[PDB]
Amino acid sequence: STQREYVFIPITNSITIDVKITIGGSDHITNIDERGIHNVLVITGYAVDEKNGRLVPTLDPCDYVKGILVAGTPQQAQSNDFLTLKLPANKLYLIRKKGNISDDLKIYIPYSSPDARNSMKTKPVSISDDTIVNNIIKEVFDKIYNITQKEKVKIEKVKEDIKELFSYYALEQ
Amino acid sequence: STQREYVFIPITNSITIDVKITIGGSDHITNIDERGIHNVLVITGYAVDEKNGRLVPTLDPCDYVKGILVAGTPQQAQSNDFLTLKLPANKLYLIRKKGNISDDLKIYIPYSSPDARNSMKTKPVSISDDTIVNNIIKEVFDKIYNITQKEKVKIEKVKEDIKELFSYYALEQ
Amino acid sequence: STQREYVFIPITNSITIDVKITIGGSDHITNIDERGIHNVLVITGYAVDEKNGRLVPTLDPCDYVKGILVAGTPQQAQSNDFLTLKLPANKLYLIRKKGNISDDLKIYIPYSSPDARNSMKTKPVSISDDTIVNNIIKEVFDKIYNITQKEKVKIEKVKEDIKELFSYYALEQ
Amino acid sequence: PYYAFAEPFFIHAITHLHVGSGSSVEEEIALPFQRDELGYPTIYASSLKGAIKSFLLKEFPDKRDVIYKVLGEDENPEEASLGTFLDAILFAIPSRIIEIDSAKPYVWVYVTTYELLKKVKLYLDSISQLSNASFSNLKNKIDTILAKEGKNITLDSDLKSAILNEDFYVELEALNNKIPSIINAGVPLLVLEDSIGREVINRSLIRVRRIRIDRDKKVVETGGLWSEEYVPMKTIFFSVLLGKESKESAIFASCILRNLRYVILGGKETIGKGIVELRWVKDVI
Amino acid sequence: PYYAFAEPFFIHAITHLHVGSGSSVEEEIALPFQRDELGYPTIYASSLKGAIKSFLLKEFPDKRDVIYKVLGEDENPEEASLGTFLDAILFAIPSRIIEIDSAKPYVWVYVTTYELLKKVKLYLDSISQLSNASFSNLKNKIDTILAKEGKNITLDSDLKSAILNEDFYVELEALNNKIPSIINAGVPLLVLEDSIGREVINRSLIRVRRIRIDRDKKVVETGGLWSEEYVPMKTIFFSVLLGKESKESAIFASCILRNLRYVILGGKETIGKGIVELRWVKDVI
Amino acid sequence: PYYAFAEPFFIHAITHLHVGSGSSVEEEIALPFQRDELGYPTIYASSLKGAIKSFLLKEFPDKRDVIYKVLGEDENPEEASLGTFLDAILFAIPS
Amino acid sequence: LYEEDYKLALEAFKKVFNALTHYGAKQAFRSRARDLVEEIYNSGFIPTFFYIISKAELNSDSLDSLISLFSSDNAILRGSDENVSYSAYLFIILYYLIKRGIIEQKFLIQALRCEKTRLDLIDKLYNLAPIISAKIRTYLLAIKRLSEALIEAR
Repeated sequence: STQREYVFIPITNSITIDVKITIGGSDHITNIDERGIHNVLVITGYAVDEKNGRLVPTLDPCDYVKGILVAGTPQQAQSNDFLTLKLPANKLYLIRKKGNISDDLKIYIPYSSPDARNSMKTKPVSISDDTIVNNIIKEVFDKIYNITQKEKVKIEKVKEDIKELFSYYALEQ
Repeated sequence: STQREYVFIPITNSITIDVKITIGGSDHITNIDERGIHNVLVITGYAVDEKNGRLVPTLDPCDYVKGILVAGTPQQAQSNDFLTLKLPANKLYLIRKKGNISDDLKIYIPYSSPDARNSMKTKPVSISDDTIVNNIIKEVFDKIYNITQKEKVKIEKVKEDIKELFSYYALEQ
Repeated sequence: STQREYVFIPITNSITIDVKITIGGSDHITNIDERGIHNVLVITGYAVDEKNGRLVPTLDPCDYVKGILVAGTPQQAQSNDFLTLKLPANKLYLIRKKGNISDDLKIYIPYSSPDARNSMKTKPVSISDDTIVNNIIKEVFDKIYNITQKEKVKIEKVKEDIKELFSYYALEQ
Repeated sequence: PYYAFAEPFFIHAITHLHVGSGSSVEEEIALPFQRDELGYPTIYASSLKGAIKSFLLKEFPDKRDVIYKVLGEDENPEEASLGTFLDAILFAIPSRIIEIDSAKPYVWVYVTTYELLKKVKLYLDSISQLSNASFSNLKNKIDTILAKEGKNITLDSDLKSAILNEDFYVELEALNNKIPSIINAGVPLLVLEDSIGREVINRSLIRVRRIRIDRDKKVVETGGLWSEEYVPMKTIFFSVLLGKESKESAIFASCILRNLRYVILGGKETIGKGIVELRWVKDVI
Repeated sequence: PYYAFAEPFFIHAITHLHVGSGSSVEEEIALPFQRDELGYPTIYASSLKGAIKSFLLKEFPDKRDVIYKVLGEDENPEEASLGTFLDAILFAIPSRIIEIDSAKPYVWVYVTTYELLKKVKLYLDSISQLSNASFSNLKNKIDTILAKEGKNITLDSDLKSAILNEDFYVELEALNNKIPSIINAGVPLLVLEDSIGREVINRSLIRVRRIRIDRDKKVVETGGLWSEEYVPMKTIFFSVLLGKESKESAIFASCILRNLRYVILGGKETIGKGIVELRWVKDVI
Repeated sequence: PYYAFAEPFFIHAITHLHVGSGSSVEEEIALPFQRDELGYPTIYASSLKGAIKSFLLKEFPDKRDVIYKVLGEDENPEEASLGTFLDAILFAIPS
Repeated sequence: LYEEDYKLALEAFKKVFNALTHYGAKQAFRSRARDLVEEIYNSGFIPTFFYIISKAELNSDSLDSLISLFSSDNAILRGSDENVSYSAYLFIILYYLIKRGIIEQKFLIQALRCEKTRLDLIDKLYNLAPIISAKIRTYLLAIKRLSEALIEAR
């Protein structure tokens, strides 16, 4: 089998501890090559938990979370609370597609209890204060992408996308 | 004259042994020559019954079943349920037509009475889940076309033609 | 329930018998209402066999028999030589459609074995010999549609439409 | 705001297109194409809406409620549509080219004018401040182009001269900078001065005579003679889909428009006219 | 699936064929062939449909209702046709060749250009989404060819050098030989760069002076002199026949199309133009 | 049966034959022979039809209506011609 | 757009129509006008131009008559109706090239006077052939229609 985990992209930094193996196989769909980001999955109906941001499953179709699909085992301290599902790679909402995928694949999702003691009133949240992406790139986009700063020298263009191509809905709870 | 047995090709595993003649005569009608499978028969107005799939009729010209025509007679355990019929070789709805046919044929077709105690609804079904194509090449062609695995290292081609050529209609009962 | 038998309309007079209901309720599928015949049934892959007039299963998609579906039951002297099939009324290949159908029907078709003994070569037949038109009004359109020549003032209309609508394929051997 | 997001997209003609208009004897063409206001081909917003609505109702017969309430329910008119198309603006029409002592010998190029690019920039400006619809690079390219207005401009800097549609000699110059290609097609784009551009474009349209022949004697039936205008293959139109905030709009834009690539626009589809590819400018560039 | 069935077919010319789109504004003496948007000859799907329909209505005089359902009524239509024809794309044209030196020479060859194969790719991709059809074999062949878009190539042959139509020297590069034939005749297929391909194809057309003569005195009648343009024998076009689900479409596709081999396109059929063979890609490949 | 009759024939040149293809500037022969698509000599079926129709019209003056029916009329065509000539392929040349 | 070309063609036709003093030369030029535009757009401009000059008998007397036409409007072309009609059509083409800034008038008049520069004229025309053929069709068709309308059919 081939397996991936979906890592979010918040303006909070607890993200780099979510995977164990960097490559594992030889197939990463979310790849960046001299134009911008590609094959980023966008889940809908989930709401972030930015204090340890974990996508709480809500019912609002307007709520969404855009993150990248990377091959690796999730933390090797999971599979009891993460959302594990295998889907046939064609019904998956991902934007900026470049190439066709392997027709079926297993996905690990950061998850949580819904916490039904607090009215889940979500909120449209962008990624601004480019210092808050400046760090997470050298945090996430280096332990996920070694290819940056050895093939990517126009890092400004991997800034000018995460600036607006990555939004979500947070819960501020 | 010369006997032709129609091997339907659905995704189900129920075609173990019901034909007799592997070579028997001196040719086949459906062939395999380095370009895919040729002279494939299609029967319209019939649907498969994938639980022991036999071609149950229906007056719907939209339902059809595609398969091969091997040379031979079935198992000497039948002629109580098969449609036997002789026809002048130009009524045959053939696809991938390569050669002309031999002026008359004895065709045996797996038949099942419509059994009008439940309405007949049909669903279009193709042959995916490459486990299926990998088992079916061995299951039928390695037994009928001993040419394959003896002529072709190009099994992937005579596999993709299966994947994109043999659709049919099922029943869902 | 909701049963119909399919009476073929050839230029022979050998089907004025096998209908033991003829009314059933108050409805038929094929209608005759001040514009011509409606809901005429077409069956493909079948040819007529005037000597023992029934429908022989060809495999030629260019073979068709056009006839009318009437609420009925053959004689109770059958259920061994009739296709009995239940289908949801939208698999019906009807021409001259006027209304809608009950979405589930039982249908009895005069059937025969292919008799793989003589090549099943067929010929197109159109309804000529307007004496046959008259006696097909008498044997079918009169004693099935009791209102024939009782309300319809333009019986020459349904004559002209029998002239052009009902054609079929015949083995003739 | 009640127009919360916008979806700019391109309309690539896979086959020739005929979005008809009022047939009449004043244009040497019985069935002319829809003219915009400057004589350019356009697609009216109503034609786009109706065609895409029909296509979606056929292809997703379960999302029918979402489609009805985003693009306007027909049998229960009591609620405005949450979605709206702008008129499709001609962005580029293909033109036959004869190179003249140049580097890359092309046979056809994309031809635009400055009027069309002004209208495209209008559409782009009016939606850029929607906090998700950003596409800065596209309008930046359009502005670099519009600065050079007055001169026949080429984007890929190798032509310097050409004959367009076998009839128009024009001299071209670069843009002093590479200006990365607007579309990802490997064909140069030519932004022409408007006076000569109207001629090149009006010559790039297909004018066809059609007849009705009596089946029996293969003679033409009396009166069965007329002309139609088509928009060639490869033609590009530009339009925007605007959507209000309601949640069915979210699910529409989520999984109705992501699986929407080809669509039938206009009339005469039995002649194979009208197959169109929709490219969303949210993934490409 | 927007389309029930989708059958691409080839349009091998048995005789020279002349489809019209008659005299232009300028060349009032010429009767030219129908042209594409980028200059190559084409058959408009209106001509395709009219000819094939007139043929079917006589060849199958008993399935006339199936034909009126799929290809439209013509007495009093009460609904659209369920069948569409795409415009015939020029796929390969024959050209005379003088091969320098190789395995036993040919005197003619099939010539195509990358732009034509790109249009074929567009057709195949668009209908692979509007149908459950998938032509992965033909599409893989065409993309392997389009990979080498810069260089003039030749298929399953070397030839390394040639004179086409006794006017054009081309240097040919053997692709890989791994790609099997497409229009599997014995003759090779040259994929030319479109600048030289346009010239070769224009030379491979046939322009013929014709006259009308007084019967009694065997002199040209005043005015009876004109030119006509023919597409040569062996020319191959590409088109698709598309249909929506009807139960008449299933009959049309399984009965009529499996028994449709030779038809008569275009005009001047009394002087033997227009005989055509259809080939139905789903079996010739 | 699109065609009622289909009568192939051979055309034998008794004397030398010249069907002209018209002049151009790059022709190097003032009066060239009608050529095939692959360079061989041919007779365009228009030439065949015109010559044969003229011959028949002056040869069978009583069957004129039959000629006009099968090979088309000359003054007011209100229907197509039922006859069709194919282009004459070169079959064999004396060497 | 090429709408001034009709005015240009009217005046160029008036020039060559008065220059051809023999009526047989007028009819010859008529046949030239009806044949050479066909041939220009079927064979190319360069083949047809070589064909025209080969048939024009470009000797210094005829060339001087051409130049006088370019200037005088009282000039007269001589020399064997076939040759004179081909030279009249050569003047038609050259007159277009002059009045449309494709060829500098002084360079042309120099070419029609010296001999080394006649090959230079032909070479320049060779490099301008696509442009010329594209630009001159309206003009040449106007010339064809004028010649059919004004010169009696022979």
